[PDB]
Amino acid sequence: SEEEALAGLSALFG
Amino acid sequence: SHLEEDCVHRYGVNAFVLYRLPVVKEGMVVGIVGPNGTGKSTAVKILAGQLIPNLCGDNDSWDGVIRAFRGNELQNYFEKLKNGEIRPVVKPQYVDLIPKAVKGKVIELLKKADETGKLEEVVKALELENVLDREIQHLSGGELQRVAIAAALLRNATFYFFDEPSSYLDIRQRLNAARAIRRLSEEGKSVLVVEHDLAVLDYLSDIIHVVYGEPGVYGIFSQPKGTRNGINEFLRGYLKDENVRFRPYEIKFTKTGERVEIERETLVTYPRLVKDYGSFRLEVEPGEIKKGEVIGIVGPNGIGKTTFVKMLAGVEEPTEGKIEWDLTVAYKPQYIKADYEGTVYELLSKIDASKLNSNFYKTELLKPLGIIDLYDREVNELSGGELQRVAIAATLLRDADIYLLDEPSAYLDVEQRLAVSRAIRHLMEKNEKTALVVEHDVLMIDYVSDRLMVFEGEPGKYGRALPPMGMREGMNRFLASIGITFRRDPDTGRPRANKEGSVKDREQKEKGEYYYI
Ligand SMILES: Nc1ncnc2c1ncn2[C@@H]1O[C@H](COP(=O)(O)OP(=O)(O)O)[C@@H](O)[C@H]1O
Ligand SMILES: Nc1ncnc2c1ncn2[C@@H]1O[C@H](COP(=O)(O)OP(=O)(O)O)[C@@H](O)[C@H]1O
Ligand SMILES: [Mg+2]
Ligand SMILES: [Mg+2]
Repeated sequence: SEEEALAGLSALFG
Repeated sequence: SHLEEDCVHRYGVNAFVLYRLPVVKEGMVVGIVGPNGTGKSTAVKILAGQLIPNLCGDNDSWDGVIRAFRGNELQNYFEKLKNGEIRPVVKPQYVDLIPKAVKGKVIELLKKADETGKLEEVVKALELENVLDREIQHLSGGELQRVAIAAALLRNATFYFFDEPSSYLDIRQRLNAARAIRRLSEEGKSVLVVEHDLAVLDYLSDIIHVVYGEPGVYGIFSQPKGTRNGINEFLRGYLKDENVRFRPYEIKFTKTGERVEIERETLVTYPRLVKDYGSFRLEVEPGEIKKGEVIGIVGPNGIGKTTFVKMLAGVEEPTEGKIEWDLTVAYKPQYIKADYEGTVYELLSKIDASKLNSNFYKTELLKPLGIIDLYDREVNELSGGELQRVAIAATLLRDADIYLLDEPSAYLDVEQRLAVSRAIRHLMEKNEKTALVVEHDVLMIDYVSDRLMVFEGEPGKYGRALPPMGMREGMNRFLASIGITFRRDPDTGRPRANKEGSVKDREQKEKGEYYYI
């Protein structure tokens, strides 16, 4: 859930 | 050890401290192995530029890091990171969270990530053809993992970091992914990889760091080691140059004089079985299970491995064929949801309190799996990895003729996997009982198994269970379908993967001998 994740994952994909 | 200059990061609301970092090198794969809670992902976040390390003080800039690494080959690495000359691509650990961070179809996301024009080649290698039109909300854990690896492989960069890519992948998918990841190093790129599957780590890596310490308290990166020495030192539990004995005993694999050939008596036979689920069909060839043996079960997922185990467990009825048995079965299911208001101690003591107080069970099962430290934990509050270990313990504490363990390595770290392998084997030897173990971790299969049962077919469409056969014949057949070979390591007795294109790999592929004992 941590907002660290949404940053890490979107960088890989977006 | 524990030097102040080597202190890389301290979490404030935790006090966990990380010492040292791994090397990264263009044209090389650097592998990282160690128990969870020791800073593996922390190191990846730092090298990726996602976390500015505080140097166990109050540093908050890359300038402070660059100065701290004076005279270290990482000094220039961090300068480049600071200036944006490098920007590592990170396949993170937490692939479960992908649906919360990203929306839409899979094909849309891989299109964006395509900076190399190899979309078709990557989709092929990771077998994502049937997933392209799916929306991310409807992907399995394993599909989320492969889409993440795919997106990382498609980016153009110099440094690629993969944190635990084998998670959720079947035996085929993890080995295929390892091959595809390693190909980055042949293109001159740098690869960092954290792995708990030792066969995959071995196959992946040119260089190895062992991470050691106390989970949740501190972790230390070893000096860089060659792949063979590193893994062998990990298994021995002693790092020679560092002079650190991090485990009070060695984890040994079978050397060729250890296990006596025994013509075992038949425990039970089973006839041809069929199980249909709508358009899916599993066909099981007639087979035999011997008294006191362990049969490892391997194959791609979606093929009927669990379905077969369930029929053996008596929780699923065959569509065609008849299981006629008067045996007691203990069953560790692949997926478990805790529904138990009580502690781990209460649960296990009510199965067999006498075994909890037995020195053999403490030594071979309870201590190695970390069960004693979980005793006063509520079962409903256990994590995936904790619940897995407790369920394995609970299963092995039962008195049964046959023990069925479906994918015990799931959610386990490398150290916990080795412990689980030893426990299964030692308890079955001790009590002269029979087990079947479905596993995707090759070193676990190699340690626990006397014979092997191979499943083949098309995921979701059809599966066929071959009769149990010898380890060599079984692994040859399976590995032929992947195109990877293993040799034996004389020092530790462990299976040792040959890297693609190596001389031993060629020799073995010509002879058709994919696996030695
Ligand atoms: N963001 C954070 N804040 C506080 N503590 C953390 C944070 N991330 C990790 N930790 C702690 O640091 C330790 C090591 O974490 P991690 O690097 O993820 O270990 P590994 O990847 O080897 O399992 C863990 O025990 C964890 O509790
Ligand atoms: N109760 C069920 N109803 C319908 N389909 C099922 C059921 N159980 C399993 N399947 C399907 O049967 C196939 C075999 O699944 P499983 O035996 O769990 O494979 P494995 O354990 O080898 O991954 C899969 O395609 C799965 O979706
Ligand atoms: Mg981690
Ligand atoms: Mg299964």
